[PDB]
Amino acid sequence: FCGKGYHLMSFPQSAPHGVVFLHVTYVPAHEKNFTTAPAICHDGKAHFPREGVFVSNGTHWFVTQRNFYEPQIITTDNTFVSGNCDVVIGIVNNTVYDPLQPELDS
Amino acid sequence: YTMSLGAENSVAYSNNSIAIPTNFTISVTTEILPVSMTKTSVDCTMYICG
Amino acid sequence: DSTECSNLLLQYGSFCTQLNRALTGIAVEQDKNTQEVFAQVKQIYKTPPIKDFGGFNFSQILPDPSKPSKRSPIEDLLFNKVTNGLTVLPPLLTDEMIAQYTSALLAGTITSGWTFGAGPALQIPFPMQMAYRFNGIGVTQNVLYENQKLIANQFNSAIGKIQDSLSSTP
Ligand SMILES: *[C@@H]1O[C@H](CO)[C@@H](O[C@@H]2O[C@H](CO)[C@@H](O)[C@H](O)[C@H]2NC(C)=O)[C@H](O)[C@H]1NC(C)=O
Ligand SMILES: *[C@@H]1O[C@H](CO)[C@@H](O[C@@H]2O[C@H](CO)[C@@H](O)[C@H](O)[C@H]2NC(C)=O)[C@H](O)[C@H]1NC(C)=O
Ligand SMILES: *[C@@H]1O[C@H](CO)[C@@H](O[C@@H]2O[C@H](CO)[C@@H](O)[C@H](O)[C@H]2NC(C)=O)[C@H](O)[C@H]1NC(C)=O
Ligand SMILES: *[C@@H]1O[C@H](CO)[C@@H](O[C@@H]2O[C@H](CO)[C@@H](O)[C@H](O)[C@H]2NC(C)=O)[C@H](O)[C@H]1NC(C)=O
Ligand SMILES: *[C@@H]1O[C@H](CO)[C@@H](O[C@@H]2O[C@H](CO)[C@@H](O)[C@H](O)[C@H]2NC(C)=O)[C@H](O)[C@H]1NC(C)=O
Ligand SMILES: *[C@@H]1O[C@H](CO)[C@@H](O)[C@H](O)[C@H]1NC(C)=O
Repeated sequence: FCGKGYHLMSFPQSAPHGVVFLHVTYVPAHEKNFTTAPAICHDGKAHFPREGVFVSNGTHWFVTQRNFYEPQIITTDNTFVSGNCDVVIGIVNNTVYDPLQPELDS
Repeated sequence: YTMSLGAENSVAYSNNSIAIPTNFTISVTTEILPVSMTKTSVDCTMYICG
Repeated sequence: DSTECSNLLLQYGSFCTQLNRALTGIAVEQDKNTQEVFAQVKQIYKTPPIKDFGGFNFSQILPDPSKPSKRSPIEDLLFNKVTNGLTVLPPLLTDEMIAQYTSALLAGTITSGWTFGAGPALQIPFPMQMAYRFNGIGVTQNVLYENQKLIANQFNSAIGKIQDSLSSTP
């Protein structure tokens, strides 16, 4: 409706008997392949991203935002637990880091 | 000639692969929309008869 | 072919030119309408040969290779259910190319989500695309993943009911 791509903002310009809209939009570029999974199986529990998506570059698993590649360590802060690993089709095994775990150790 | 609809692209779909963008382009596009016309009035008596 | 009639018709001026120009404007407007509706993508996408979409069935909406018209069964049913100086100009886009455009749109929305409409086509598995759509309406991803088989069965049943309802209602 407001240009091709994900619309960011627009500018109006007067024209003789008309209006010209300058639509400023965001276009994704330089896409890269990753191996993806719906959920992470850890300790008999299924982990799902709160807002992102699980990606893998071949050896390591990360969670990133959907519209930009920004890999982060899969933790409990950005994932939520629902059910076990027996129901979700295509769940893979990976560790889930706990930020609280080094705190009580020391 | 018989016109081509578009360039042919085959999407590399599989059940466990995703494509994630690593960069972006800020694209500005133009959209021109007419708003009004010239306001014309015709004197019917003067046009037909003077 | 009466020359006297045309000689008398020349007294009325350029009425025929105005009628031809109005009909020409309508005729190009129809092609513009079809161009705006169907030609919204400049890349012709195709589905993969293996139809592994996590249990989701699109055979009723994807093009049938067995048919020479390369139409879907639903589109074939739709085409079957629709039945002196006069000329009919052919449309600029034939039915085969409009079917090809719809096939490209279907392949894009199945294999790439909504990403192809905003830029380059970014591939994503269909049970992940469905989860993204579930998150768009405010339902968590786990609900989609746990009940993926039931949702796929409901979707296939609904598509079959759509085909039956179109075939059974005049
Ligand atoms: C996937 O990405 C991770 C994160 O960058 C890579 O892990 C690092 O790899 C470099 C180079 O091999 C090492 O120097 C680092 O020590 C690694 N970090 C950790 C925490 O192990 C990983 O190698 C990448 N895998 C592939 C296949 O590209
Ligand atoms: C992911 O982890 C689970 C749990 O550790 C694995 O399930 C076990 O698989 C072994 C190998 O056949 C069985 O002997 C165990 O009985 C299984 N345990 C349970 C609780 O089911 C699973 O195989 C792992 N998957 C991968 C791909 O590594
Ligand atoms: C992701 O991987 C797929 C397949 O591994 C790539 O698709 C191939 O791309 C090359 C070059 O563009 C083509 O010659 C092949 O025909 C493609 N294969 C298929 C099955 O379509 C794809 O290019 C990769 N993504 C990126 C961004 O490079
Ligand atoms: C993302 O894209 C931008 C441009 O689209 C890249 O910026 C270019 O970077 C190269 C080398 O760093 C320069 O020679 C160009 O002049 C830059 N162009 C502009 C317009 O600034 C940027 O490097 C890309 N980033 C990544 C991570 O790929
Ligand atoms: C998708 O739906 C189609 C249509 O119902 C299925 O095709 C049927 O398959 C059965 C079993 O082979 C046949 O007895 C029917 O005659 C087929 N119907 C038609 C219209 O072809 C198809 O099996 C479903 N699944 C897949 C993976 O395509
Ligand atoms: C994905 O496909 C491969 C081969 O096509 C298959 O081995 C695997 O089980 C599939 N995974 C899921 C979750 O469907």
